[PDB]
Amino acid sequence: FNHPIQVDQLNSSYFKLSIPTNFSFGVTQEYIQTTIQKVTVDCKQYVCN
Amino acid sequence: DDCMQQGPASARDLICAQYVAGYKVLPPLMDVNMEAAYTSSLLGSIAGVGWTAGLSSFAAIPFAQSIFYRLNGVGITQQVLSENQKLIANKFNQALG
Amino acid sequence: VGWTAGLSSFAAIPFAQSIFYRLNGVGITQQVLSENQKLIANKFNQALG
Amino acid sequence: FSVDGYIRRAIDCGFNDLSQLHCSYESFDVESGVYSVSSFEAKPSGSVV
Amino acid sequence: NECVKAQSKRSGFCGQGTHIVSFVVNAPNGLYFMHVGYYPSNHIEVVSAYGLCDAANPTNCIAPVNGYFIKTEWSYTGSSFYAPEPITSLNTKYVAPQVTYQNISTNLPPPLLG
Amino acid sequence: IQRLDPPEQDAQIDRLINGRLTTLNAFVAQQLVRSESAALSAQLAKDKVNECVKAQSKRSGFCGQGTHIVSFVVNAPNGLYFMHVGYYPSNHIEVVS
Amino acid sequence: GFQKCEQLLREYGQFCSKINQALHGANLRQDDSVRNLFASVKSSQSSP
Ligand SMILES: *[C@@H]1O[C@H](CO)[C@@H](O[C@@H]2O[C@H](CO)[C@@H](O[C@@H]3O[C@H](CO)[C@@H](O)[C@H](O[C@H]4O[C@H](CO)[C@@H](O)[C@H](O)[C@@H]4O)[C@@H]3O)[C@H](O)[C@H]2NC(C)=O)[C@H](O)[C@H]1NC(C)=O
Ligand SMILES: *[C@@H]1O[C@H](CO)[C@@H](O)[C@H](O)[C@H]1NC(C)=O
Ligand SMILES: *[C@@H]1O[C@H](CO)[C@@H](O)[C@H](O)[C@H]1NC(C)=O
Repeated sequence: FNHPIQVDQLNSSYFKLSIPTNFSFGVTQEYIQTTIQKVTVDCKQYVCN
Repeated sequence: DDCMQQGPASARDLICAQYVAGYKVLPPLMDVNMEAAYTSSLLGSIAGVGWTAGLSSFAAIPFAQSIFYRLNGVGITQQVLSENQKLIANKFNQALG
Repeated sequence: VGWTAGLSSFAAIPFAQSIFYRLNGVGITQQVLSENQKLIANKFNQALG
Repeated sequence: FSVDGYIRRAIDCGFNDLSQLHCSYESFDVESGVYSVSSFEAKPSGSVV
Repeated sequence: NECVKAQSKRSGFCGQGTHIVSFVVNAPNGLYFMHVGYYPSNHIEVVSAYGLCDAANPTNCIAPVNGYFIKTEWSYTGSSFYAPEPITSLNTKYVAPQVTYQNISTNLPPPLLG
Repeated sequence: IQRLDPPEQDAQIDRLINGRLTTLNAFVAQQLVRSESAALSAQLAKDKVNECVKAQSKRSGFCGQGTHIVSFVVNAPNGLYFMHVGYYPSNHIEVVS
Repeated sequence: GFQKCEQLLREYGQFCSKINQALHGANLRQDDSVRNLFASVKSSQSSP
């Protein structure tokens, strides 16, 4: 199990902020199907040849 | 082994039927402790994740403090939330209780 | 298209200019974006490259 | 078949592709569209033994 | 409509991280999305305030806008990137006073200098 | 096999085969349907964690009923169990605005 | 386990191969579904 960064709470009127000091860009790739191949069948031929 | 040593728990035992009928139930991708680890760490993130702009920073603020911001953001004024903090906590506790 | 209120108008602004507004809108201040414009473009280019 | 049972109109289902379409829907009235019908069969022009 | 024609604020809907821009090209049986996200790194822990009040004028209080008030006395940082800058009227809003706001009596930021 | 010879034996076995092949096809078809259904549903859970648990939602009726304040998630036997805490108004009065 | 039945079962083509492959694919889909879901519930940062 990959543990998240642990950030403790303060027993005060303040809070602990975990804030980035660096960054990168990344690309999440996603494929969304929209169609399927359209097929028809010559049923009579398929069955009885 | 359990289905050989003890046998079927009852009539129509679909677990012992596995080794008779010829089918097998497979275990899940994650065990119980790992699944619990995910929802546990999720719980600990609620107060400090839902708070401000961006998904990149974390504000480790008290749960109670988060709730009062959640309530203020839906139309309950701060004067009301301040006066009724114990009433709000009690009503919340009743809802979960 | 992604820039302001309404879906009816179109602001033909540079792509780069749009990105800096997209970044400002998620919590990166304008002083940072101004200082790091070339760094940002480079990191973006690495992500797509 | 008319109400009085006589046959006044008919389709020869094997005459052409449009006739095949009407027969597959059992109707003289079919919708507009592009429909697959039976393939044009190749026939033997001889035999080998 | 959500990721390509707009910047999304929905976590995890487009890509991972914070969504910036998406592109679409055709794929063999559909569409291929390329979601460019902002991914933070090297997080540090700092001490922050919920807001700041003028100690001499307790009803005059400010809160950060899309960022945080951090110690360094107080400065502002954008929420997604640590880069302390002066607290100004452009990065704050006036708010009702709260028991969790700090009482500032010395080097007050401009919004509190009544 | 014990009772019949091949010309009749085949016919009787063939009845059992066709029956069992039908059963297995039906089983597989339902597992594929149930699997697809669950997969879609897993996406929905993903959206609710991101929308209701990690954030306060402004979408009426998406999380729970009433005005969403906070949600919690625990594991359930075949999925996730969401507990959406909402704000429910009562004793409305009419005022002039 | 009856050899006589298996002989007749072969006349139905690769029936069992299709059953096994279909269920295998469905079972992989379930693992991908879980892996994907939990990857998203997972927090980057959290308090103890
Ligand atoms: C920055 O300055 C502010 C302003 O002085 C300061 O916040 C105030 O703190 C006092 C406590 O020191 C709050 O006063 C009371 O605190 C007790 C805590 O137990 C409450 O129970 C009291 O509530 C009752 O009395 C109220 C009327 O006075 C009723 O309205 C209420 O229903 C209860 O009967 C009361 O809250 C004071 O309210 C806050 N001020 C505000 C605006 O909230 C703050 O602490 C200073 N910052 C720091 C870091 O010290
Ligand atoms: C410290 O935590 C305890 C609870 O463990 C609480 O009663 C006490 O008031 C806290 N101290 C401060 C300064 O908040
Ligand atoms: C940011 O991280 C990259 C690696 O991803 C590193 O090369 C770069 O030097 C880092 N910048 C800072 C300021 O740490």
